[PDB]
Amino acid sequence: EFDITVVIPTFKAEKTVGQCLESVLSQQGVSTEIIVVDGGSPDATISIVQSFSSTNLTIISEPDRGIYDAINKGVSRAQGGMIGVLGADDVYKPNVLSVVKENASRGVEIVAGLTLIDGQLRADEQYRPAALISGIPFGHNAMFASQEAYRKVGLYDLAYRICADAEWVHRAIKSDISCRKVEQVFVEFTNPEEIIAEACSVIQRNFPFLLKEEAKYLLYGVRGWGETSRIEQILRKYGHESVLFVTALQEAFPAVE
Ligand SMILES: CCCCCCCCO[C@@H]1O[C@@H](C)[C@@H](O)[C@@H](O[C@H]2O[C@H](C)[C@H](O)[C@H](O[C@@H]3O[C@H](CO)[C@@H](O)[C@H](O)[C@H]3O)[C@@H]2OC(C)=O)[C@@H]1O
Ligand SMILES: Nc1nc2c(ncn2[C@@H]2O[C@H](COP(=O)(O)O)[C@@H](O)[C@H]2O)c(=O)[nH]1
Repeated sequence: EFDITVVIPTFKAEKTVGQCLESVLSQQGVSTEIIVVDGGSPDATISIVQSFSSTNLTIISEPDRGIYDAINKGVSRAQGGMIGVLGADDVYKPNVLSVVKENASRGVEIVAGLTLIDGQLRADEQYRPAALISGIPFGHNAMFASQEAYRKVGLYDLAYRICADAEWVHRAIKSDISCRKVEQVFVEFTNPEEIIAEACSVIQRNFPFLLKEEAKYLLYGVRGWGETSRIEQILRKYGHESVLFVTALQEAFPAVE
């Protein structure tokens, strides 16, 4: 089979899809499959992709219901041991795929790296229960997940048009999926009210006893956006509900007990 499958959802990505594909095809030391899931682009996207005429490239081009619908189609079609998702405006750095393969050959089901955004490292968090009161702990495009991880966790939830990837990683955490974080840049490259609303909803899916405002308080508090003096009240209010919730808060807020 293939060591790696890269799923690349595209729509009107003619400006950058070529650089994206070049960053994948240059990866040495792995057998790689590429699945481009195009949403019906009217521009030169499909032409550019097909200029990469190869058998390890599959092109799907049909209307879909958004980015995560396309991602789900690509993940379902992947035949690589480890599956990555790369956007058409993103690029993998040199040697990332061999690093992924190296770390996966030891049994780990998820390998994630760092993300460079506008010349800055994404402010990642640990893959652990504390992530469940926050967003996605690493950049989604820096994440590689095995076939077994996807089989166990499932596909992305189309109800979350923005933060389905966070919701997926939280399900991974709750399913005890093993993760290895690599301290190397793997990848370089919407209303804010909407992003926050989805992020709070995802957290409520972990802890459904939470009111929306309590999920927002925890998210802002872990992210360093808001105060944390109420954390002990939330813990006393809900600590009886779930040890996983207690673990998340005491990992995220070590000063509290
Ligand atoms: C109301 C005042 C409190 C402070 C507000 C936030 C400060 C500025 O933050 C920026 O705007 C908000 C809306 C977010 O867009 C921030 O992005 C981070 O927080 C998000 C919740 C999200 O976790 C995001 O990571 C990306 O998430 C998407 C969807 O899950 C994912 O596809 C990408 O791969 C992730 O990079 C950001 O998280 C971090 C640690 O950067 C934004 O910074
Ligand atoms: N297949 C598909 N891809 C999309 C859709 N919307 C955005 N994309 C692609 O998903 C990635 C995210 O880019 P964004 O538009 O979120 O900045 C890019 O590769 C973009 O071309 C869509 O509706 N369908």
